[PDB]
Amino acid sequence: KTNDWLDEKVRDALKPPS
Amino acid sequence: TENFTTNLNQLARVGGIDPLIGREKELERAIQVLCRRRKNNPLLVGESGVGKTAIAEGLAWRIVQGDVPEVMADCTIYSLDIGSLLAGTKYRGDFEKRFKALLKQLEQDTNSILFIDEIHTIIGAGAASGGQVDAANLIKPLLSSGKIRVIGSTTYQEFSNIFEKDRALARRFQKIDITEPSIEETVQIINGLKPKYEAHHDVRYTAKAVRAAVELAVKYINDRHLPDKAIDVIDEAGARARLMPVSKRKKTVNVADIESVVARIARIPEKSVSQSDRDTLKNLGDRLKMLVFGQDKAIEALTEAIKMARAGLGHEHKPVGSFLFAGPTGVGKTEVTVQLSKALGIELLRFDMSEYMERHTVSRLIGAPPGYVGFDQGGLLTDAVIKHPHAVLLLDEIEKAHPDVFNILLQVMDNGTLTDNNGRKADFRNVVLVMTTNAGVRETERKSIGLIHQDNSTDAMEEIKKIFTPEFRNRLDNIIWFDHLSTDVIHQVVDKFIVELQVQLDQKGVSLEVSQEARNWLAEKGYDRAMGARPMARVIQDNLKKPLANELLFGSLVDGGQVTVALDKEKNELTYGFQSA
Ligand SMILES: Nc1ncnc2c1ncn2[C@@H]1O[C@H](COP(=O)(O)OP(=O)(O)OP(O)(O)=S)[C@@H](O)[C@H]1O
Ligand SMILES: Nc1ncnc2c1ncn2[C@@H]1O[C@H](COP(=O)(O)OP(=O)(O)OP(O)(O)=S)[C@@H](O)[C@H]1O
Ligand SMILES: [Mg+2]
Ligand SMILES: [Mg+2]
Repeated sequence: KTNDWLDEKVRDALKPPS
Repeated sequence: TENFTTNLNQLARVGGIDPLIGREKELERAIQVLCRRRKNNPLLVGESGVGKTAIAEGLAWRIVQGDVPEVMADCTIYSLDIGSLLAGTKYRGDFEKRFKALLKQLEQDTNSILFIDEIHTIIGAGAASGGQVDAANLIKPLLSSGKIRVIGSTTYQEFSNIFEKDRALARRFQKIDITEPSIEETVQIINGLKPKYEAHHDVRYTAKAVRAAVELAVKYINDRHLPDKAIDVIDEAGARARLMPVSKRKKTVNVADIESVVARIARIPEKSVSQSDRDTLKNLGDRLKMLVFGQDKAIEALTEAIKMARAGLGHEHKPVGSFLFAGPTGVGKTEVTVQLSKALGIELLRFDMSEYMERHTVSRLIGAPPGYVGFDQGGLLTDAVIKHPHAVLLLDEIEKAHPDVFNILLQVMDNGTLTDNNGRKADFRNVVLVMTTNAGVRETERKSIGLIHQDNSTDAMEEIKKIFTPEFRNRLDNIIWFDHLSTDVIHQVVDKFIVELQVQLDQKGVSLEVSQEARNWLAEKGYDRAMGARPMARVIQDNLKKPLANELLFGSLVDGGQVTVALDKEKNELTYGFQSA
């Protein structure tokens, strides 16, 4: 009767003011 | 607006857009939906390769051509190029000026419509710090107002996962389902598109050839949808006919050419048999017999089944062969399967089944469910079959595998394809499935009580029946019970092993000559019906390899040796004579 046990950061772009 | 979007109406006038054939229900729905309010903007959600872009772009071509309602006759169509808008958005407010300016032109005209292909992309398109603006938000008020109507197209997966998330856009848009057309409808489309492809390649396609492409491609190519799949053969067929002869002797595309093109695209060996390949097929049984002695029934079953597939008398959606090999220990069950791959020059997909004893291990064959550590690696069986469509799948020791393993094979034998965690389907039509089993092998070596031993072959079959479900046996093409090696067969086995030893000695520059009397002596010492051919190898190791090893390492056989072997009749013992030479 055994049982088997199964087992954010992104770059951004900047826009300078026109 | 000149660079941000392209005028599809103008493009059709110059012939850019291809002719639109078929899909009369989609065009009718799109036109009627556009004129009415209450989700005036139509959507074209359909699977890939189903001509979604052809319906939106083909509408502009139809409008300029004619045979359209008066209200839509003057309605110009444009296509949004998202890349162009973001090409120069270096500074703040560039996107606002471009998007607002474009909307003003479309909205003020009141008869201009923007067709945004892959509309899922516009939901985002901006995340720069400070602006907090998106293309969908810029057009959201206009769509809610209803002054501007816009067509769109998206994949079914993207619509449910991306477009559906934005309830505002999904609520406004009116979904129009698009699905693969019928076989008859697809060939008609090719005929409509035949002038374009024929002009570029300077080729002509026969009526039978276009029909063959749809039937052959759908039969062998499954991943792609019917419209692009069938057209892919026509385009490649024209290129092959145009490029194959330098003299351009053959311009027309014959039906035979279409078959060859489909074969390469689907990587199926089925094609007209070549003279070189035909010869090898004829002698497959003879060559297999030379390497594997006895077991003629097994070789005949494999050779005949393979011959049928090339001839075309093969199962439509099943593997060429599903043979279960059960026999005594030491018989050549694995060897015939392994040698078959070498003789046919195909890869051997050998999958030991002892490792899959546990139930949870079966997922490894079809891939781990998404979201786990091992999902990325994928299934080992499906990936291997995809990489090698024509190959021998040797599932040795299938008895040891968990019952769940047999369930997966049941689908492969009848359906002909297995879906992995990713969802890709592997084609087993050209795979030769040979599963070796040692079920009921203890009975084979069991010595029955009584003066005369009894044949326990029947008892072994009963054990196989107990272990394998009746449905499993029904699916198998044939179950071959390998017979025990006879004395005559063992004599050939001894010679085969000596040949292997000779080859090894040749690397070291030594030549071995074994007399006929010596070979008979070796056979009698090691011939055991129950144990099989394996004891013969052990006898060769002790009697022949061990003396040679000492001489090879330290002795006359170190360099350029010679060897002679004879049987001492008086002493009934072999004599090993080594010459330094
Ligand atoms: N109903 C049709 N009438 C005429 N030509 C068609 C038709 N359906 C498809 N075709 C042709 O086959 C091509 C199929 O590819 P496209 O329609 O361009 O693909 P798509 O719809 O943009 O693809 P995805 O994968 O859905 S983004 C079309 O561009 C036409 O050349
Ligand atoms: N019928 C045969 N003809 C020639 N060589 C054979 C034959 N049977 C076995 N051999 C030899 O034995 C080896 C091959 O054994 P395999 O066929 O792999 O055994 P097997 O069928 O997997 O064994 P079990 O005990 O049934 S799991 C090679 O050295 C072959 O040369
Ligand atoms: Mg498209
Ligand atoms: Mg075996």
